[PDB]
Amino acid sequence: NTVSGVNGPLVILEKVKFPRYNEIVNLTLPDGTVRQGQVLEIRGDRAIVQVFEGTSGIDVKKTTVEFTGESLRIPVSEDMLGRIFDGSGRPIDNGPKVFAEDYLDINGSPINPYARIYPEEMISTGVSAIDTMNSIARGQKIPIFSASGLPHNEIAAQICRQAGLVRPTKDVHDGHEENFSIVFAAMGVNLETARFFKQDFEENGSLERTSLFLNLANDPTIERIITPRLALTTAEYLAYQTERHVLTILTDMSSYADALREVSAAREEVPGRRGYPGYMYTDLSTIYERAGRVEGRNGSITQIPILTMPNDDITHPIPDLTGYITEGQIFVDRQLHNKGIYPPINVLPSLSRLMKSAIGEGMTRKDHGDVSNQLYAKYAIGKDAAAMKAVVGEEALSIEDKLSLEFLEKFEKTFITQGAYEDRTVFESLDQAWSLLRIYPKEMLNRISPKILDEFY
Amino acid sequence: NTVSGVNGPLVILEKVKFPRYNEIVNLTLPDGTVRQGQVLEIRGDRAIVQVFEGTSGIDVKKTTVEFTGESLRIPVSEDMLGRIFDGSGRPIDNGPKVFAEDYLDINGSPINPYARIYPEEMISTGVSAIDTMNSIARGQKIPIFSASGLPHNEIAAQICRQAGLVRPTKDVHDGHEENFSIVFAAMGVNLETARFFKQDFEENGSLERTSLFLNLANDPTIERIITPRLALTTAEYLAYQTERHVLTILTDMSSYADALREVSAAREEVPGRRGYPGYMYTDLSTIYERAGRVEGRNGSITQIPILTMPNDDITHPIPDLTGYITEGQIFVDRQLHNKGIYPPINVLPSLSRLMKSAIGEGMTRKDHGDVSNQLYAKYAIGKDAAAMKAVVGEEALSIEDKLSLEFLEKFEKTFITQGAYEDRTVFESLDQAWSLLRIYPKEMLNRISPKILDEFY
Amino acid sequence: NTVSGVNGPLVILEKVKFPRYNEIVNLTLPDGTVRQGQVLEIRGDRAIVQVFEGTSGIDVKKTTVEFTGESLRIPVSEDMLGRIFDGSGRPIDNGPKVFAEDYLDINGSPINPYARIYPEEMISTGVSAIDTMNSIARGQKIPIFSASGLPHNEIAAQICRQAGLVRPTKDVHDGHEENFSIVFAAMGVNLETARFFKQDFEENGSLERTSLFLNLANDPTIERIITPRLALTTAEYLAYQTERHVLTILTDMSSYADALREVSAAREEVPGRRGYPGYMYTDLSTIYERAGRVEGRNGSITQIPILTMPNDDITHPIPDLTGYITEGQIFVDRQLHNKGIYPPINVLPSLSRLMKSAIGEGMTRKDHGDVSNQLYAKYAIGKDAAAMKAVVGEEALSIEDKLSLEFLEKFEKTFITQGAYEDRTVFESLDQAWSLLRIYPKEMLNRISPKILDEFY
Amino acid sequence: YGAIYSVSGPVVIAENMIGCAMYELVKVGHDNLVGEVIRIDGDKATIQVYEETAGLTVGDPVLRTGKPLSVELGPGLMETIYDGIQRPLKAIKEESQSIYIPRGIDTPALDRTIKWQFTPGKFQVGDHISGGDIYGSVFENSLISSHKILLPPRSRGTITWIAPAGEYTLDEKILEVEFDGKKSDFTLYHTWPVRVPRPVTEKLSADYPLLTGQRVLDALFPCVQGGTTCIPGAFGCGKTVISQSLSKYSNSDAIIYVGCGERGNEMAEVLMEFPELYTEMSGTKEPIMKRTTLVANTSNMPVAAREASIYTGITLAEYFRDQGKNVSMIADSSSRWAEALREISGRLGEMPADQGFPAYLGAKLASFYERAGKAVALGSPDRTGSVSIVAAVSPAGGDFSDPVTTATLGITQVFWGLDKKLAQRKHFPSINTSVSYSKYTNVLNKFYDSNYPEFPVLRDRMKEILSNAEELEQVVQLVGKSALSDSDKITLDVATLIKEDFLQQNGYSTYDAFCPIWKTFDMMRAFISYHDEAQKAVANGANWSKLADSTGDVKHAVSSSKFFEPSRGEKEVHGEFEKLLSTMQERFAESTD
Amino acid sequence: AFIILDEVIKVTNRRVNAIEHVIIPRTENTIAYINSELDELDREEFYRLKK
Repeated sequence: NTVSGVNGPLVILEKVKFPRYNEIVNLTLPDGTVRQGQVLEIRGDRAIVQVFEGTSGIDVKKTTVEFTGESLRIPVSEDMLGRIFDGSGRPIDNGPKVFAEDYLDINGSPINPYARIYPEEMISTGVSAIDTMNSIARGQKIPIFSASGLPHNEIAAQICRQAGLVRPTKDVHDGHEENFSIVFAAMGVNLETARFFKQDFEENGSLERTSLFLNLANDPTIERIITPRLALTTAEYLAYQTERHVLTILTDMSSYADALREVSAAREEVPGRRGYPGYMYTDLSTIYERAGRVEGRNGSITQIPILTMPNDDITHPIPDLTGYITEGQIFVDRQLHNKGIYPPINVLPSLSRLMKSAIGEGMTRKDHGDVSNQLYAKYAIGKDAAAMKAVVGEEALSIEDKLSLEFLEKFEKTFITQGAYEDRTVFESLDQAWSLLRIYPKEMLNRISPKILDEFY
Repeated sequence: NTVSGVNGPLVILEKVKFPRYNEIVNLTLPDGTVRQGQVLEIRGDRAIVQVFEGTSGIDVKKTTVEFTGESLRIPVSEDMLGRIFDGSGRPIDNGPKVFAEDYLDINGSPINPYARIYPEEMISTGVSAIDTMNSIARGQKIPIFSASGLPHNEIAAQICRQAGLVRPTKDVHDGHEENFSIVFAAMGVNLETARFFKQDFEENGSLERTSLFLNLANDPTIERIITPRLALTTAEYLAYQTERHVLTILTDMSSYADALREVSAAREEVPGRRGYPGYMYTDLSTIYERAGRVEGRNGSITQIPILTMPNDDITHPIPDLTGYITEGQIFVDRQLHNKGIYPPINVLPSLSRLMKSAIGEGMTRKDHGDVSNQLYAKYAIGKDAAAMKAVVGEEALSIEDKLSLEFLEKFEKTFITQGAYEDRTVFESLDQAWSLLRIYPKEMLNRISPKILDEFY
Repeated sequence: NTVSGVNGPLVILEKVKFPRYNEIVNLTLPDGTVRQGQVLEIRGDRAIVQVFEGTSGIDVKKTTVEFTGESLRIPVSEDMLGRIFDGSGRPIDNGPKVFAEDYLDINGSPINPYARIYPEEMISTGVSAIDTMNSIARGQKIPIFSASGLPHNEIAAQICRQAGLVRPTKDVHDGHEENFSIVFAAMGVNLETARFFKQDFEENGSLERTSLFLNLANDPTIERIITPRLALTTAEYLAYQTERHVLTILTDMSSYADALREVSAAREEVPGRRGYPGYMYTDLSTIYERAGRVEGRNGSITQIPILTMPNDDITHPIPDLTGYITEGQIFVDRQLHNKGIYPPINVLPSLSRLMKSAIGEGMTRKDHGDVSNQLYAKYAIGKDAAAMKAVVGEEALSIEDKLSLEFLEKFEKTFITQGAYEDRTVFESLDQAWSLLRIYPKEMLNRISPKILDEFY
Repeated sequence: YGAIYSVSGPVVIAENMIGCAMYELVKVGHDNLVGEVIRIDGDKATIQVYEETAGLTVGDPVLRTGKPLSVELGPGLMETIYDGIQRPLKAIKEESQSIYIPRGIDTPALDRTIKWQFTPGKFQVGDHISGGDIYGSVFENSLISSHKILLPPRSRGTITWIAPAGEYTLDEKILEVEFDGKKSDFTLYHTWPVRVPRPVTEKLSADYPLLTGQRVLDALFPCVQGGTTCIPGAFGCGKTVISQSLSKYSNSDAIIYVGCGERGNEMAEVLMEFPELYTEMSGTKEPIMKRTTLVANTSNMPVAAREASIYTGITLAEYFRDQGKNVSMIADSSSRWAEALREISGRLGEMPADQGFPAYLGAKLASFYERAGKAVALGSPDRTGSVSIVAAVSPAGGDFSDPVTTATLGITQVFWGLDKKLAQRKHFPSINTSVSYSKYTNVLNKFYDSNYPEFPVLRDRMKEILSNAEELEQVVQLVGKSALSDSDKITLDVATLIKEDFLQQNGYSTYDAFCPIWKTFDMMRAFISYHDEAQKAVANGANWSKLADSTGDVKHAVSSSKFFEPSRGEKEVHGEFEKLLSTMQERFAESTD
Repeated sequence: AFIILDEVIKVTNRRVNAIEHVIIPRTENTIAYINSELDELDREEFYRLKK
């Protein structure tokens, strides 16, 4: 029909009642430009659409509507790596075209087949603090919690690039037997960021390794929400049909959450805690549910979402929600970054509750998990002692505390300090970790089972 | 009188003008069960009812309604006592109707003479910590402020138990010369705790003297608020017609308060501060209305409400509005509880203003208000002396602060710490208080007349 | 036609579209009471009027309307000086009105000619503590930030009365030659407070030089928000047309902000933090647009608003936004009031943004900047010295602290403490500065050029 | 005429109402209940109903009375306890057997059956009269005739007939005015609408005090009649005690006691206290109660009444001000009144923008308060009247930076503090110097200088001690002191004394809270003198411990001098204090050497 | 005196550290977190009344 009105990202159509929910419609501007949207609400003889593309210039009887008569599905192909796409279901970059062999829905249940069997295969990042203290699995979800003084993009790229070199070393070990694929999606970040990422992937290896979805900040909030959904379709097909392990790097996850926030402000929808939607739980879930092993059980989708915290607080709604849902927490610290530690990952609150699922034992040691717990415990004591060193001085602290202050310093500067291309095998990391444990005496290492301490020291 | 719609438990009826405010309706369901409901609002060509038994079975054209023709009134008996009753009455709790002697309006429309007559003589609760510090007088409302993380239930139980054990000690004192009756109205309390209340009355042998109305937290919200209103009407019958001293315990005011919030989310009336009604105060005041001394001095109703602070602050709505109406407050203590004390209240936030003028003589002394004041002063300082020790050390502490520290402990574990079957005379309380208070010279004590302090030092 | 209804001070009249925006309409009641209103909003087939006169006792069927045909404008003359008016410009001097030479728009002003040549020349108030530490330039917006533990109003009479008597003392320095007028607006004033200002200006011989507008805390809000608007216009007519410096004193800004909160929800709009409008700013800015030097470059509208916070609350929107537009603020101390130093203003948290460029010449010295530095730094060390003394003793106090200890009491008792009719320009302030400073040696006075110092120590 | 469309709470909607005013008294229902149409939106009138609802049906007739809600001002107001629109409680108590007026039952504001003694004025047949003039008097009160029968404000004309002395009723006619034909018959009582303020000839300067009798009040800043005063409360800081004590000391000719939405036991208490308690000068017969008119509302009464309570009280205060009587308006607590506006805001279906309190709150809180003050009496005979409002204020948002407290501090001129934590240690009122201010100080202190006290000097010094003491106390806590300068200990020590003698008072021990304004001057005089000797002694040499110990005997006596009140003579400056002064100097010498 | 000064300095060095490191960030975190929750209750109400 024709546009009735427009109030923000919501468009009021006066139409007829034949449309179905999320059925595509195309808005024909008087310029003769077509932009796409999907109906968010349908009522009798009228619709509310949210348009992906644009949010202004929308007329009345000079404008027209046309129905596509297909509710939105993403055209998925398995020849997607190396190929350049834009976050809009097609490239607007003029990159190699998407093609379709299935079109798969982004609602969060197309044909979805996931974990009835939990991850047991270890996948390494080449970084000790990640791998040893928390571990990463063939379905693991780990949030990178970052800040406005940390460089989020440099760490994001760091984890991805080094996990591509380690992952074939692990294929030979028989941790794997199937392909590796990267799906990189950037949604609504700066130009400066976008360019940087592509440059990073090229240096380490190639861009044949990865598939790229690029979405620009100048493009709307409505576009931004569809951008990860496009990533999900890509990854699920690859795992399902061609038994490939898929690694998704989703940047920026915070970018996506602010978008949700905008479609409740310029909607009449009342928001929940701290101005973030009440139905914010469901929006976030959609990304995280579509993870784990994929049917055949040689395919998988593994997630590393990248969150930048704006206030850097742990009372902000985004970091909290994400944490309950995700299988691990990786906290990256501004204070380490300042001191000259790269990567500057603080493990004080990094925790996995699904620690068993995260570790490996058939392509990693059984001792891996036992040592990690002890290390974490001994790091924590070393932090309690650090605060006490400032207050009390060395004028009353105990013999035991002194060992813990030394351990803390040796631990930051050796374990967490690694070259920009220097990759550590998980077995070598144990040897490093054992050096860290070795200064404490056999009565301070009392919590650990006697069997392990007498065996390996 | 057919249903237009149902939104929530609230039902929109079409009917034509007839019903008066709070006129009962009978809901005829097509399953062959009649359920009762109250008109909350009467309007032009519709009335809106909220149903007391469930909300199930409401249809549009398969339901019919017929009018009771009668505004809500309580069927009252004085043989109601010695028996278990319920808001609507159930046969499975042995009490399917009171078998009325009189129908009295629950709004005290026949007559309601209260609050132009001043409180009479002191009454024993058997707890030293209440009785000295706060004056509980017949024909007064003094509330118990309670808190979460603490069994508030246990405090209510101690009051029920000690009620009727005090009354022969008083009969000799000349504090009593008329019957004692307990009216227990339970609403929204846990099911397990309801059963503990029932056992306490039987054990003491005070089952005879009490009537129970029990409203669960699965019984509808409008029904829930009406149950305490029923029990107070019953108290007015006994107090005024047959000259009983009534002690009515109304637990738990938090469940009443919650109910207020959930209703009016579908009327024209629309909640106040933080989603709690602005007219929450009006509700409260209807409960406080039927309490007080009675004209011509036939009997009294005394009321001890139990409030649970849900956030553990008294700056929250439930303590805040209630506290302005009430003549003082007795607020519990979180800290004592952890230690293990029972009853665990504290005296610093507890004050009754009308203490000096209210009380009798011949089992409560003249020195009663004097000694309370002194006991609080030494305790304020003791609490603070702990705080200065934490930060700096023994640096701002002195001979005066060091005494006060000793005071805070001896008082906490001797005065406040008692049994839950211990009956303590107001004469006993004062004797013990003076013994404790010997810790400072007569010249350091000037919060008391020098006349009084020599007699009783 | 008739009045359709009333809801609050909002009057809904059923009329076509006949009044233009801001057109005064006369509601004619037949009971000897004529009332005037302004259409606040005009909508289709209805208009919303808020009445200047009353708020209740309006008929909804016996009222008739007449259109004045004149949108709100202020009759401005200059024989207004030496006369007391109310909040709508009607005289409370009694006797015939003054009328106009112009009707000028109050809404934002019909020509707005305000500064793009920043403030030069010094304005004195008559108090050394304000002048030297917190210098005010012609057309510079420096308010007095006050609190409720002080009589904010008294301190305000004092600045007004003593201002423009400074201008003759300046004529002798030959810094001024132009006629000074003063505009006074009292908003939400008590009768007793109101009379206090009138009687004070009358003593000084400043009453002839000022016009006073009183809006009482009992008159409509709409009338009260208009009160500063009328005052800003009088000041502007005198600045522009007759090339005069006019100082306008706007007390109390909280009354005006409160009034806006009452009209926020009167309106069909939604407020911001803590219930205070998010478009509070827009309103405040209207005041501020009239503020500054007028084009002609020897006339100005200088503005001192007084804002009272409840207990120095900076959680409140009002000091945080108002403080942004303005260029510094003058903070008053309760601690000095309590000691009995009056005026009790403290010059250390107080600021003048541009202070070396907020003075002129021939009516200041160039030594002004150097002394502001010296005065400030020694008063701060003295504040530290008081606290120090108490811990260390006097038997262990430092020799520099002793000079600082004395400095603290003399700066307060000479510079800050002064009479209710004392007057000060920058030269007078400056002589008193050197006598406080004289006590410090030259080698402790090093923020000052060696030139100045050898002449004035 | 009108028809009830809906009953929603205690608030009633009625259709078919037009040409009505916005304060019209309306009769709602078939029981003829009192109600008031605040607003009308089209044909629908929202009515605040000042009786209960438990059986109001739709389709019942609503009849407008054709006039505003007004109050009746005249004879027999004294010695009666009223609700918030005025109904005589006593008549109801025997007859209905109730205290909260039930539906089906109504009574008019004053009694009809009581005859009064009428005495003629100064005016005679032919004389022009206008508003606030004295047309006669009725002898009421203990000590003076308090009821001046005044012609209502804004009414004028000529009196054709002044009736002679005798006894007459107050529904009976005794005056006729001619102005546009016969204007009307007048009775003893005359009518005025409560939502409308009374006019006055003019406002006047406050310079006359009121004897509050509270030592701490009289000491720290002036006590003012014509006043505007706030005292913070919080419900559990001795606040009720100091209010009833205050009603008994007040030395004003009339006192109007206003229950906003109180405890209900207290509305019993003030009633019982008044006929059997003696005033400060001591009245003749039923001292306090004869002088008192009582508006008593508990929380349990209708919120429509609680809303009205404060208005009834101020119109009574204002009538009396115009009579040329000095009046005390004692109101407790405004926050409960504010809570009443809030109860109505949610029920009508308004938009609050002040933490669940109405947007309208600020204009109503202010408008009401401006009616108090000292003023020149309305009318030709010329008299002086005053209304001093002593108002308690309390939290209501739970904060202290909640709207209720923000609006009240701005409009008030006088604030004397109170702290809850110190109050618990028992030292109420436990005044906070920092939140306290007075604007009245200068004119009031000039007045007191004329009256004999050297007050102003002490006052600054009382404040100065308490201020430095405060600061010193944070420094003892924070650093955790290892020493003090010998002077600072004196400051702290002299402040402790101030706490006992003034701040620690109990309003039911009248030996421990009563002093006339001069007695107060002498006690403070003694303290300020002690500080003055003590500062000099350290300066001339002597240790603090030497200063404290050698001063000794006189230090005990001044501490213990708070247990006294005039009872050694009708004299306000005693030998008790004059003797101490010379002995104190004698003590000083000892300390020094 | 010298031995007495040495004993006192140690108590004094401990306090200067103690205030900065512990107290000041504990006050900051508590005030800001409560401020943020308190304003939220107030804002949502306005939105619900408006809706």
